[PDB]
Amino acid sequence: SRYSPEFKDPLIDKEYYRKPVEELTEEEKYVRELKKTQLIKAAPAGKTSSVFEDPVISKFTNMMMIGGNKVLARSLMIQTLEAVKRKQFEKYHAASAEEQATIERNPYTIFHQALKNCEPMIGLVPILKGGRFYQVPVPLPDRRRRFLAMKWMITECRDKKHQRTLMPEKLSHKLLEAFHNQGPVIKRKHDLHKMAEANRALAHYRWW
Amino acid sequence: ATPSLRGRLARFGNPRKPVLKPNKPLILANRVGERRREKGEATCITEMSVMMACWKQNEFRDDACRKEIQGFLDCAARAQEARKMRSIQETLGESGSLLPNKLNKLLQRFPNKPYLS
Amino acid sequence: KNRAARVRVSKGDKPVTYEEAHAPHYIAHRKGWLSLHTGNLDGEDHAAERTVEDVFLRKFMWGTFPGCLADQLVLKRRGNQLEICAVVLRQLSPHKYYFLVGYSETLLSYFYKCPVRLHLQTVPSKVVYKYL
Amino acid sequence: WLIKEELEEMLVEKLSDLDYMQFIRLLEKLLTSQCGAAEEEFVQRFRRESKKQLIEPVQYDE
RNA sequence: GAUUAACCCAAGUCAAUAGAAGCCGGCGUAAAGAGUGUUUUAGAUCACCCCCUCCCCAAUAAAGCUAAAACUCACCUGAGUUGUAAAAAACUCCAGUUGACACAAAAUAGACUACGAAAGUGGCUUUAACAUAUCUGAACACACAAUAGCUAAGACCCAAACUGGGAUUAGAUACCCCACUAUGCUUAGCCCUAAACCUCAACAGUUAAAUCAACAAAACUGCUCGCCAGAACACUACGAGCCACAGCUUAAAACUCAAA
RNA sequence: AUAUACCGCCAUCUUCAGCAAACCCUGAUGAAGGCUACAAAGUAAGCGCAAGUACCCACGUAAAGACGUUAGGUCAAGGUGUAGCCC
Ligand SMILES: CN[C@@H]1[C@H](O[C@H]2[C@H](O[C@H]3[C@H](O)[C@@H](O)[C@H](NC(=N)N)[C@@H](O)[C@@H]3NC(=N)N)O[C@@H](C)[C@]2(O)C=O)O[C@@H](CO)[C@H](O)[C@H]1O
Ligand SMILES: [K+]
Ligand SMILES: [K+]
Ligand SMILES: [K+]
Ligand SMILES: [K+]
Ligand SMILES: [Mg+2]
Ligand SMILES: [Mg+2]
Ligand SMILES: [Mg+2]
Ligand SMILES: [Mg+2]
Ligand SMILES: [Mg+2]
Ligand SMILES: [Mg+2]
Ligand SMILES: [Mg+2]
Ligand SMILES: [Mg+2]
Ligand SMILES: [Mg+2]
Ligand SMILES: [Mg+2]
Ligand SMILES: [Mg+2]
Ligand SMILES: [Mg+2]
Ligand SMILES: [Mg+2]
Ligand SMILES: [Mg+2]
Ligand SMILES: [Mg+2]
Ligand SMILES: [Mg+2]
Ligand SMILES: [Mg+2]
Ligand SMILES: [Mg+2]
Ligand SMILES: [Mg+2]
Ligand SMILES: [Mg+2]
Ligand SMILES: [Mg+2]
Ligand SMILES: [Mg+2]
Ligand SMILES: [Mg+2]
Ligand SMILES: [Mg+2]
Repeated sequence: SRYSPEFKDPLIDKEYYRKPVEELTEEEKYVRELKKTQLIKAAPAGKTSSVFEDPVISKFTNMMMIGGNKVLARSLMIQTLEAVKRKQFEKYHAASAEEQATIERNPYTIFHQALKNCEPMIGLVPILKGGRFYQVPVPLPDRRRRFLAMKWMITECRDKKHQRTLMPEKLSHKLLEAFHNQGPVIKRKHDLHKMAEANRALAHYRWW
Repeated sequence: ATPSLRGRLARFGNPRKPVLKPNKPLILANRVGERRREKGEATCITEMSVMMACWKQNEFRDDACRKEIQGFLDCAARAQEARKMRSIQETLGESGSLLPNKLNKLLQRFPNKPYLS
Repeated sequence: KNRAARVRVSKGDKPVTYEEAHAPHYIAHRKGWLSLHTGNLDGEDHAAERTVEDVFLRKFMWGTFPGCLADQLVLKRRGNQLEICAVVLRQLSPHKYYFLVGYSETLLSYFYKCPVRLHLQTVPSKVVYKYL
Repeated sequence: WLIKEELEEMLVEKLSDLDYMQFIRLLEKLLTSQCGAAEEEFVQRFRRESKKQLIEPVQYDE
């Protein structure tokens, strides 16, 4: 790294600084003065202070990119968001008067919730006991399950079963199926849940 | 009351048969052993058994077993903090017995002398 | 391991010179150059002909002043001129030094068609930088 | 606090790392106590840029 | 090997052979304290003076007894039990509860350190009972001696060489699983061995001096008995003796090496 | 021909820190060994490391990286010891 340890990561939150001094707690107040002395890294290009910035939709874009082609990864994401948006408007005009109150049209709310329905609760971790490795069920951390949800969605879409379907139409179709707790990505979570509940006899090998 | 050592080891004055056959001389050392890593206690197992029993009944649906999952989730969070707190605090915090590294600095100030000078 | 232009460590009875005590990675940081011409500058030519003259001049002086050279030669070029600067021991008589100066200057001026001048700097004994 | 390499110049004596730490432990102990004015001078001997952006001068055009 | 020079002896030289110089040292691990105890002929000076752990804790022999577990049988219930790193085979009058029930073996105590010559001895009771008023004293006399094993007659819970089956493996005459026998137990005879090793003889005494190769369990003195003198051949061969007949005890040499 | 005579230039452990002269002490003056910071026999030039330097800084990357190890590589870079060929 070209940055020294002294350099600290920057805080892009715009409503944090605005906080009145009267609200500042004694601990928080101290921090603010301390940062003045510290050196701050230059903010990276990826994250701004806009009101539309979504860390989950930016991380999902980075996990699809190939060879640094971010203009194409971002393009696919926005097309997918627009495809989810246009498909729900088509399901909203053709619905009954009382069915329109339960139809979500915001593509973000669908993206975040669909990924939350794929997050597994427990996983299989190899533990060394008696000179052997056992795939014991272990509670996946918050980050791990958030990462797996994204990886599985991108693997399923990349999988070459759909002969000639564009990613935006594939990713949009999988996101709407997981929103209703359907599809393979959800099924893939159950298959990991069926192997952690069959091998529960080895749930004492772990210590932490 | 430390057990006796009269007429225990094979010697010249002792007429009777030996009682003890030590492979290492019975002479105090100037250091103690390092505390051995234990095994640990698995946590959130009861929350993990009632959450996987609900999936079988409900065919692994996360909409009917929501309450059970939180027990297993909230527990993991609390258990994770305890592990971090325990490791750091025990070494830094002074409770009960001392640690070998600090206890061997005390035994090396008062070394055992099995020789004459 | 790297060996080039390095004097390996010894008990301490081996005397080395400043130039002999520094390895190649100090040639422009703690050392200069023994030859200074323009051949190797960007856009200059005749770098291979100034080099052959240096290899021969260092051998001509080593065999023409045997046992008298304390340190390496410092060859300098200014236009047509070529300046040889040397550090020599005081063991040899001055009469013989003047003979070798007029013989080497003249011989090398007719061989390389250029004015050659030689500047001796006698020293009592080989200057020692440190003992490796 | 005076660094090890700078403390061997005041004393002209080679010092180990451990000896330097021992000396620093006594100076810190000295500071915690209610040291007199003279002591502050003694400790000071062994002790050795505002992070503000430089504003550009506002100019005026024709 | 030849040649040159040199060294030693010298009318001799010096290859083979033989002989001449061999005991006051040792025995925890180098070769040596030979499983134990007693005595004899005798030797010693530790025997008179002169003095200090009788008795009791797991000695021995005999007879009797039984708490825990097990086997077996019976009832009731169940449909499996065994086995494990994981399997197979095996068993299915099997398994679990309850109850009745040993010629086997003796948790804790025992962090004790005792008895006995040693071997060895650790459940209860009772009887008999544990040499010697100097020491030493035997491969063979006299008497003992773990385990294993033989012969004969009984017993049988469990374990278990052999054997059979199952598996592993390149193979597996093994390690792992199962089953079962000789055997371990009792009575009566025999056999007579051990890393029978606390590898450190018995008695008496000392803690000073040079402490003392090393390691181990500090180093010595007196006295006596026993044993041992390079390695291997050799816990062999022959001979003798023995209830021992594929045995035990005692126990060489030749060939061979220059080390062990 | 010989890299198993070598110089020379390297590899490697080294994405190390150790190498070592000269002394001293211990062990009864044996081969050997040599630390404890509330300090108990070690001190140490030199070498390397480090620091400096280069590149866009203090960062990072280069470079440097010993003494030894593997009779490591190369007699076909060149030179060279030894033995050999010379119609
Ligand atoms: C000091 N000499 C040591 C000794 O060498 C000995 C060694 O002697 C060997 C005999 O010839 C052989 O018949 C003898 N073979 C037998 N079957 N007895 C070897 O055992 C014997 N080696 C030995 N005892 N270590 O070989 C011989 C040729 C030797 O060099 C004679 O001096 O033994 C050698 C190892 O055997 C060592 O390497 C040598 O250093
Ligand atoms: K023994
Ligand atoms: K080489
Ligand atoms: K060559
Ligand atoms: K050659
Ligand atoms: Mg032992
Ligand atoms: Mg012996
Ligand atoms: Mg004996
Ligand atoms: Mg015997
Ligand atoms: Mg009992
Ligand atoms: Mg007697
Ligand atoms: Mg006899
Ligand atoms: Mg015998
Ligand atoms: Mg017997
Ligand atoms: Mg029998
Ligand atoms: Mg049986
Ligand atoms: Mg078989
Ligand atoms: Mg039987
Ligand atoms: Mg015994
Ligand atoms: Mg005797
Ligand atoms: Mg012999
Ligand atoms: Mg025998
Ligand atoms: Mg025999
Ligand atoms: Mg016979
Ligand atoms: Mg080589
Ligand atoms: Mg080679
Ligand atoms: Mg750098
Ligand atoms: Mg490099
Ligand atoms: Mg460097």
